Amino acid sequence: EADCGLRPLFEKKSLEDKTERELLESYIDGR
Amino acid sequence: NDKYEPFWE
Amino acid sequence: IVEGSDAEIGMSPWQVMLFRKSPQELLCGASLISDRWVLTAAHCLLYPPWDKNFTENDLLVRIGKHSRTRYERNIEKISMLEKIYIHPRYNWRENLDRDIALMKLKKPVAFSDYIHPVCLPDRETAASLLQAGYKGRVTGWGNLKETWTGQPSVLQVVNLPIVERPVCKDSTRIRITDNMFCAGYKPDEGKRGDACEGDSGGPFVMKSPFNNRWYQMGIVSAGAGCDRKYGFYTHVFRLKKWIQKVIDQFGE
Ligand SMILES: *[C@@H]1O[C@H](CO)[C@@H](O)[C@H](O)[C@H]1NC(C)=O
Repeated sequence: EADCGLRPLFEKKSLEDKTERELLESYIDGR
Repeated sequence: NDKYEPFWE
Repeated sequence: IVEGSDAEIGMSPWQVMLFRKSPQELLCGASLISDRWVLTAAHCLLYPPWDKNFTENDLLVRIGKHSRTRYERNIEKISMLEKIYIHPRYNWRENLDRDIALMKLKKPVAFSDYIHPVCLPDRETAASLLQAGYKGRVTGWGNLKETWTGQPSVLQVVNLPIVERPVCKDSTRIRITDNMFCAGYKPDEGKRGDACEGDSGGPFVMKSPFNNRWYQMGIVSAGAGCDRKYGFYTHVFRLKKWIQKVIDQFGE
């Protein structure tokens, strides 16, 4: 809790994983 | 089989 | 997981491995929601039809793992179980309705680059994200191909879209309740990718564009997995009040 959902080697380093964008594109539609 | 490496402490 | 891929290091820091003490083997997946509480599927623990009724002493939880079989020393963390809490209305006779359970660890676990709690959704987040077509993520050490009647070397990840309730309803003979939802691509799409039985109890996460955080929207209840149809997930937000009741009454 409080700090939940923020990955140390990713969100906290301002780095993205190889597929999280697939997710975001599904909420918007990536074209 | 299918062994898992021993562990713990 | 079927049609997924090797998860990056620390890509799913909340991923937990339900480990059967003896015989030593992967029981199910699970998730870390706080330093002392692990969330999983109830059917992984309780299922009388096959007289499955694991007690705290029959299991261990391994946190921060990647490799499925290696003892990742100074990385993973093994914890014992203080108590198990199966939802009181878990329907195993009918359709795994309320297929959920809570496990309180004996001692709190310290977070690391590999160990970190996932968030539980609130009302808005559930409203914003739980829409047909939007995609969530699934991870686990479950099988890779159709059970010929196979196992992965490292944690597997795969993204799947939520299916419209009706479409899902018409896809099975099972009475899908409002405490579950479905995910998976259409059988024609040929674009497979799913969770198998070994992945049950694992998390279905979604990244919120509002705060950049990962939320667990569901628990793998019955993936259309390594089967020859859509996967079924427990609706975490619908069961949120129970979760908090348990954690509030029990736990320090
Ligand atoms: C599981 O076994 C425990 C420990 O023996 C017992 O108290 C409980 O009745 C069993 N669970 C169910 C509801 O089958």
